[PDB]
Amino acid sequence: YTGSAIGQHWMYNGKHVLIVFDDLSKQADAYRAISLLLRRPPGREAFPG
Amino acid sequence: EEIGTVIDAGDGIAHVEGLPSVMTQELLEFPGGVLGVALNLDEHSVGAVILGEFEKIEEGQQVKRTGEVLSVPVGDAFLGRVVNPLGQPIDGQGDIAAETRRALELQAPSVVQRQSVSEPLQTGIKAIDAMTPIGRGQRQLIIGDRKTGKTAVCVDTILNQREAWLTGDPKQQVRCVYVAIGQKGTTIASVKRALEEGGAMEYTTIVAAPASDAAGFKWLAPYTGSAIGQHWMYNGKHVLIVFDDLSKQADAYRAISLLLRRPPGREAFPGDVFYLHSRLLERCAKLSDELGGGSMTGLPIIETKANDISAFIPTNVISITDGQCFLESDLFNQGVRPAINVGVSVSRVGGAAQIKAMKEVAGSLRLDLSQYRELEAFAAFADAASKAQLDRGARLVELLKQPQYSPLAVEEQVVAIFLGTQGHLDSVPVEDVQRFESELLEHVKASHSDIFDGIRETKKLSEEAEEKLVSVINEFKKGFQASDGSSVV
Amino acid sequence: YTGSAIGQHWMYNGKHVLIVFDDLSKQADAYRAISLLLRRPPGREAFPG
Amino acid sequence: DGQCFLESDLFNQGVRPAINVGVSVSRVGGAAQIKAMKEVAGSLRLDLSQ
Amino acid sequence: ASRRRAMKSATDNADDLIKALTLAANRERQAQITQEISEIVGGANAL
Amino acid sequence: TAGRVVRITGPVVDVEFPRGSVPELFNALHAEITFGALAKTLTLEVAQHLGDSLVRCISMQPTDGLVRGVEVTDTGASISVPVGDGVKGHVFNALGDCLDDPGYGKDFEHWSIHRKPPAFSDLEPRTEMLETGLKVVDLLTPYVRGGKIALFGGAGVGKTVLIQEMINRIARNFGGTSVFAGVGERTREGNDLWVELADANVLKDTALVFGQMDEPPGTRMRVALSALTMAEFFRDEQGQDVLLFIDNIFRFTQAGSEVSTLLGRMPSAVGYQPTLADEMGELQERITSTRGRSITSMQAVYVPADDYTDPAPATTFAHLDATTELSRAVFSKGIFPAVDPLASSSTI
Amino acid sequence: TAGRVVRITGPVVDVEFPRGSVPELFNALHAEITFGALAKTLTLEVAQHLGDSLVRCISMQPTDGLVRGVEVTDTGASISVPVGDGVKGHVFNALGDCLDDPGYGKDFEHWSIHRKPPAFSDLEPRTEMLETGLKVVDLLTPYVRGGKIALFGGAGVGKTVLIQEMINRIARNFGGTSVFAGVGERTREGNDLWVELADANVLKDTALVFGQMDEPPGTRMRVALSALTMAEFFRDEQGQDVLLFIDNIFRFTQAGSEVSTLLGRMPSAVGYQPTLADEMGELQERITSTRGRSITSMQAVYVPADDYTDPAPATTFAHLDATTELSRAVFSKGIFPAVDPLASSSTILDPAIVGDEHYRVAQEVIRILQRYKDLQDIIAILGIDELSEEDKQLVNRARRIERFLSQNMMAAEQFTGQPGSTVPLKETIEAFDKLTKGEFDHLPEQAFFLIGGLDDLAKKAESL
Ligand SMILES: Nc1ncnc2c1ncn2[C@@H]1O[C@H](COP(=O)(O)OP(=O)(O)OP(=O)(O)O)[C@@H](O)[C@H]1O
Ligand SMILES: Nc1ncnc2c1ncn2[C@@H]1O[C@H](COP(=O)(O)OP(=O)(O)O)[C@@H](O)[C@H]1O
Ligand SMILES: [Mg+2]
Ligand SMILES: [Mg+2]
Repeated sequence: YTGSAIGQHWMYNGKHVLIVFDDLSKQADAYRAISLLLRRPPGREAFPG
Repeated sequence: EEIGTVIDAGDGIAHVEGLPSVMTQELLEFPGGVLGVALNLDEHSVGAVILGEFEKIEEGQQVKRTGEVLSVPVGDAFLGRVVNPLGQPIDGQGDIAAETRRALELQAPSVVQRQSVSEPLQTGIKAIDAMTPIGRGQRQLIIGDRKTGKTAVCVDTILNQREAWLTGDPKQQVRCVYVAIGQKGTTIASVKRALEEGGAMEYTTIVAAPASDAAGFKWLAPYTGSAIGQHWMYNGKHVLIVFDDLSKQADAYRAISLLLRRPPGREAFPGDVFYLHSRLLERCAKLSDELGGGSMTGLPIIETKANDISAFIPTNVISITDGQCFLESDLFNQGVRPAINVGVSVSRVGGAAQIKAMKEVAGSLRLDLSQYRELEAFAAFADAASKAQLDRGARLVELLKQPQYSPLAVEEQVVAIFLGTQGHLDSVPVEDVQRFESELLEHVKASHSDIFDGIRETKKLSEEAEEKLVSVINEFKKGFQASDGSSVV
Repeated sequence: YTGSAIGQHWMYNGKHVLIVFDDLSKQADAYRAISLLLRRPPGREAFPG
Repeated sequence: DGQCFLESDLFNQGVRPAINVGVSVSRVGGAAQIKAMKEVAGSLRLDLSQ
Repeated sequence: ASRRRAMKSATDNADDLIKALTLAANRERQAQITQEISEIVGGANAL
Repeated sequence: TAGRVVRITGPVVDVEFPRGSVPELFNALHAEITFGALAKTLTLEVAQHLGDSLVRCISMQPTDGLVRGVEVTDTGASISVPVGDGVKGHVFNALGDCLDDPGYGKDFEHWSIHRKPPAFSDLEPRTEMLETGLKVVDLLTPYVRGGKIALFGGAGVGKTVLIQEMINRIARNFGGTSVFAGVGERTREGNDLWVELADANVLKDTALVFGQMDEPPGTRMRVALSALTMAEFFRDEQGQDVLLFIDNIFRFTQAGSEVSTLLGRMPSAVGYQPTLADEMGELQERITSTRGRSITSMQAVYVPADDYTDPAPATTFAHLDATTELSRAVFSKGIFPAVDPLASSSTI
Repeated sequence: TAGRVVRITGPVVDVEFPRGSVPELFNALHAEITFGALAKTLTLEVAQHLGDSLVRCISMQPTDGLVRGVEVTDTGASISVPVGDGVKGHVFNALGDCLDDPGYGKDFEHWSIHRKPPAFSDLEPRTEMLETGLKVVDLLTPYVRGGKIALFGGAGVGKTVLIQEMINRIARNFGGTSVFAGVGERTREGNDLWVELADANVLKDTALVFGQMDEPPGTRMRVALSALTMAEFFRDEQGQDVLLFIDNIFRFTQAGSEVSTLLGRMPSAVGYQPTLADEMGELQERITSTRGRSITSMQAVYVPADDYTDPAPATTFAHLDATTELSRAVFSKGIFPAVDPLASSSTILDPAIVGDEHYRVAQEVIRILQRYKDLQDIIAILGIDELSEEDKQLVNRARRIERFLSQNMMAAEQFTGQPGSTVPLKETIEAFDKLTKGEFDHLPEQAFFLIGGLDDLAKKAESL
């Protein structure tokens, strides 16, 4: 989120930006953990709603 | 005066407070004209599942009781009518006046009240009567996959009873009941039109449950489908009932159980499915002479995915039922319209009720068919005797092909069976067989029609009649010509 | 456990012992059943912690 | 500290002990055995596995 | 010629075996998915 | 006469109402966010009664910036969409707002989207073969009036050409119209399609509705419902045949399952909602043929990893009537109208 | 003195009692249904305690039409079964009253149905060679006189025909009293058995108890106990040989699972209940023969969905001493007995008891079958050409042995209309020795198919 927020300021000024995300699976795992820690109905593979 | 109120209004489940004096499975009235059934009680509330449409009901509504157990109206005016599972006329054809009521949950007759089956039930499909004999009061199973042509078999079996109905003898008259669960309305309209075409619509009652309705109707369809036949049982008549598909109502029951917060078993199926399927398939019985007699022959249909016979529901149904018939889609794609696999299809109870002439006109065709199958399997990569055997097997296999509808009676069925089994049509090319097998019959209907009279009366073939028909066909094959066919001479 | 206790008692006096167990799966299943009858959360593949 | 594996296939095959040398080991090894057995036997398990 | 015929027969024998194995694998995967989802939902709502 | 917000967890929202004023199911409500720079209005629909004047509802747009204890009003009627003869040649969203020109269509006539399929008596026990000028499809896989036709295998072989071909053919030969609905749409693809259609001079006699891929669940069903509402309004009052283009039938079911999981009901085999069959049956039986008019339809499907035994394709195939396959070799051979005759079959 | 019904959720009912009158953990209670259409009198069995003078119970009749607040009364003792000499020759249900004459048997002496198993001291192993005129059973898995035998099957695999065959083979020459039980079957076979034993002149000796699949699950857990009480009485006092037939224990397990789920208890695995093994052992430990008393039992079990790994058949498998298994593949092959040699075993198969003649022949046969099963995959993928000469001949004689192992049935006259046969053991031993040595190489395979004795095989050899 903060990476895209940084990029968007330049992208709204007629300038070209390239953004790379090193990984996204760990992001999903972190979200799943933070959801499971509180009350969230789990779907497939205990993933949140 | 015993009035209650809804406390919570779930999606498919409602909870009612008050109303102390209420029976189990009693019918409840709602202000919108919809009805519910209560299945779970408590010192504080009563649960219920809503039938039909439920978007009308909501919290704070008034509820009144009807003071009657789950029951369906029943009478003799239902003949030639179309109705929903509850019992209201779905069509605008008019209103119905019943004669009495029937409870849905009634125990089956015990072992002492039963009786052996000895009366054959004819069907127009000649490919199964000679292959797998059926008798009334005996259950049979039709299992297959999508787009194999089984509703056609059902409607042909329904249509075949025209002569029996026109005979007028109450011991011979057979009623029919048809149900449809989760089907498209176009198919229902088409089958109703087809039945109307054959003039058999008057002695048939159809219960319709479309695919766009709630789960309650899909759950309740078979009970009200069989209740009418159960009522006609104890008056001495004979009843036939067809279940369009049992898988859909099983899925509906799974859905309602999951909505009711019940722990699941295999693939979310609860362990109660066997109980209900056993109830449905055990309601049928062959009564004894003391009660008066009758029959509840049922023909449920089950669909499978990729020929999965080792699944859960198919194995349960196979265990419950008596026999089964298998339809192979690979054979269906080859143009063989009556595609029934003789390999696994079999009946145990059948054979005693079969006509003796029918039993002796077909000389063990099963071994011939299996021999032809193994012979072609061997000859796939590759003997005069084997050549003759495979030619005879090909002729016999091609003989069983039948067009849509046209349910044949017993006389022409046994005549064709004699023609094939004896060894005729050996010189006749296969391509011209079909029409031949028709035209000769028509001539027999015109000249020497007395032959059918002997079969109607004594139900056996005599020497004089058989030699007369042999001479007749010997004097007919020279009168028929084909592009590549000539008389054997 | 009783066989283990007897073996220990014969151990501490300087003798030598040999103990044979019929089966451990049956007692594991018995433990699972008794734990599950008590209101305790189930574990992985129904086997409690 | 050691495992012995018996498979029904070998028992059916005709080997009465019905034990496979592939996945049967012993932590202690030659230390337990008497010395004469140690020199006589050698590394027969590895030869059998090979 | 015999080698040609035999090899063709071998290919026509292998293909349907592949199909059957694929069907078995698919049904096994579905059964596994159902098993773990049932186990996790039961453990979750057992509280 | 006005409610309040009790719980704001996730997209779902719980609302409290005074006695005797609780709205029924499938009813619309409005709540406005006025805090911060990100100010907007949200629409909610009643999803379930919890008792004691509590109602659980699902939001339509993200619930960020909402505050507890805010005031909420109820429309009193279900979701409404404007219809008419002037709605074509304009892009619309699920809620009926006109993206091309805000404020458009405010003076039109509005209809609801929750509608009942026709009665049993009105069904016609007949099968009429729909004919067109294409000799490619007539000889092998004839079409059926009022039926469903399956189409899959786009792969950039020119299926947009087929879509515009159908549009112009129904415009000329039969004097019909066309409605296009997108369930999960990439913005660039939708913009490119709009530009191409504008260049082709066929925006007139064609209505368009889009549902963006990046959207809270709830729109992915209502887009199809609104498209069907417009299609049936065209069929009935105008008495002229229409053709409906619906793509992306697959993740419609995924959106439904997502909503079901969010509500908290127990899942079913292979992680699906326990009421998928009823919803798909309602959607399929929405279209039919009556009074001599009909609605044909073409749908795009995506199999879950070639497992035809999966519940979603198995449920879907219970209603299709014909299958069309797009091949990537016939057009490489030079045959511009690309089909796979061997892989395509029809029940007619 | 009298209780109140507090909640009815189906077969299970919860009832409250005044202080000091709570009943025991096993007991019987009565209640009535006053509706006109379905007036009945129903019996409740107490199941468990809940505190606050409240007890949860099950029912033996459908609960339709029952209303809250009705009155219930306590009998004070567990349910009873009319037991005694002369009850043979009649059919009964779980409760005990005769089907034909309602008043019959009311005056007899009554026992209980809950009884502890016998003490460990009286237990005594026994090994006797029971003989039946079948090739597969005699050669592979011989039976025992005082043991328990089981028949594992799938769906539509022909197990019922095997039960008819066994009753025809054994019940004819037996001098003792037999007893048959039915758990969750269909009444067609009940009527068939009744009429078939009517003219066999044996019905006078045997008593029947019937519990079918149309009844609620509560009644599907008690008929086994009733039959066991009958057998216990006939064994303990009269000192006669006792034979017991039991079908579909799996139905009893399913009923237990359903009632457990209704009671409310966390499921164990694959949708089952805790303590299934405890109930299974509690039932199965009462069918035992002491050193001075004898009893034999044959049971049938159904494998769900052809899964041999399921807990329900797995738990029961280690309580037998001679098991036989049926497979779908052999059924499709056309072998009607359809018994798989490689998944059936007997405890008494050893040189000490059977002798040195049988052992080597059996070992050679099983080795040949195992080798054929190992090579079948390469056989399927390519063919028989790739193998060596010795493996080719091994495969040939393995096919010959497999085809020969089928035998013409005795109760198939309804279907085949070809009279069956019975074979003495020595003829089978000599024939199988000759087959293993391979003296029938030139004979065609088709001859080795439902032939019985080797003399009939020789006769059929020239028939081709
Ligand atoms: N004996 C027959 N002669 C000619 N055509 C036949 C015959 N049997 C079936 N067909 C054709 O095959 C198709 C059968 O469709 P049908 O509705 O019976 O399918 P099904 O296998 O019962 O499945 P479903 O219930 O899904 O429709 C039709 O196109 C019908 O014309
Ligand atoms: N030896 C045999 N001869 C002829 N038919 C047989 C034989 N064994 C089995 N069958 C066939 O198998 C069927 C037996 O079904 P069965 O497995 O007893 O059903 P269930 O498992 O429900 O008891 C019968 O219909 C019969 O036709
Ligand atoms: Mg059909
Ligand atoms: Mg059987």
